[PDB]
Amino acid sequence: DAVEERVINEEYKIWKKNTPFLYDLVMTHALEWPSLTAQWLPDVTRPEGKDFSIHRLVLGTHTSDEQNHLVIASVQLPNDGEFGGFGSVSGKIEIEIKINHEGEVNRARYMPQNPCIIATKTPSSDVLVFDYTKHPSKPDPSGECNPDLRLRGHQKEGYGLSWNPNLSGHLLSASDDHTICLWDISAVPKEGKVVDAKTIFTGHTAVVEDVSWHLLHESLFGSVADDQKLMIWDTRSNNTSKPSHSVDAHTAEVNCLSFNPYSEFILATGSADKTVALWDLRNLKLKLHSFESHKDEIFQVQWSPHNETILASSGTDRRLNVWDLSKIGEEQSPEDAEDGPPELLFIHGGHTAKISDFSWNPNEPWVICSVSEDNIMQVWQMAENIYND
Amino acid sequence: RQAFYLHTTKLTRIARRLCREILRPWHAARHPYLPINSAAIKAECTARLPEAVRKPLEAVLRYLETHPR
Repeated sequence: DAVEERVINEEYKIWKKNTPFLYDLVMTHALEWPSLTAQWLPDVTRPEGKDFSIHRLVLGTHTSDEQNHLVIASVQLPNDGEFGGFGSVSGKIEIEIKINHEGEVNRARYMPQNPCIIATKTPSSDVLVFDYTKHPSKPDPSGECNPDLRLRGHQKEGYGLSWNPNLSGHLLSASDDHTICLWDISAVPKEGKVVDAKTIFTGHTAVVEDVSWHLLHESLFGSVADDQKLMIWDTRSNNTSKPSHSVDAHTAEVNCLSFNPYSEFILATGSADKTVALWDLRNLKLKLHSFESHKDEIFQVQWSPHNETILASSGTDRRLNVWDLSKIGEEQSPEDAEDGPPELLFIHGGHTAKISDFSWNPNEPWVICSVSEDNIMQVWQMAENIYND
Repeated sequence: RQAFYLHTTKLTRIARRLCREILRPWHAARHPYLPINSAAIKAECTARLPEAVRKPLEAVLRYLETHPR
């Protein structure tokens, strides 16, 4: 409604004026179409003589009446007596590559063993794989399908899509029938362009939302679904109708999970129940912690690639929260208690609409890129006096 | 909505530390939509211009498993 829009606009203006005191870096950019996915690629190029480096993002498009694109964008990031710091963004964020894509890009993830290969998740149960070096960087226009109706004929598809970082070409996805597909694209034939699943895991009784490989154990993966369950699977097991472990993770749909990159035992899940949960694989009958502060459903949760005790969460609400595990238990004044628990390190208020995805920059600490339904992409870094204190 | 860039100045960075008691970063960090008292900060910074180790994950897990929910 118009009244809520005005409130949101007022709150954005306040945030924007506050930015120098809350952030060290904020870069914003309006995409032509909203992206439902965001992931930093690992490469950074450092052009000689310049006081910035170049970083790149995989994005996509959500449009229904126009030709969708898998997108690669470049971002210029600064190298390390007046207040503020505002400047122009012109030319700091540019689109390098557009690749025609049939459906909307629900999720896009690069293959860790060769980051030129991007897998994408469509609203159908197929997953597309693209090598962006094998396409032109600017496509010709596309011939759009104009169905006078589209009769939908499948339950939801969750966005779950994870490459195994220890087995090259092994790819998990959340299918549209409560199961999980596994493909192996290493040594696919030369002639064969289509590839069938090596395995189907059945177990969940509702829409599977997310899947993720374990980062160390090559045969372990986790999954979460609308059945309120977290499930740990082992590819070595002969029984693909039952997982190794099954947890009642939450009191509503579980939309996401993420393994902690400094500990083989720790992971986090995020739910429609408005909480993030902390789990230890050595004792999954006990939930270690619950991060409550979010006003709405959690859809994404991601651990800091640089700090073992840091994670961030996002979802339906326009805010993205950053949590510091090391502050769990700390004393607070009663006033600060009202603001939330001490483990809530930072609330990012820059977006004015639902946050679809976000990604921690793997190369510059504390840099995040977040994308929202309003078309906005923000690349930002909170003030060092908040994260060093 | 207008696009922008912010690379916070060295002076603002030191002002944030100097005027810790006015800014209250711990509080501000959880209140994006409250106006920060920048005037007060700028004043006290210009006036006072003539002058962190983290717990291991292991330790946080030890704390948690000894303070159950």
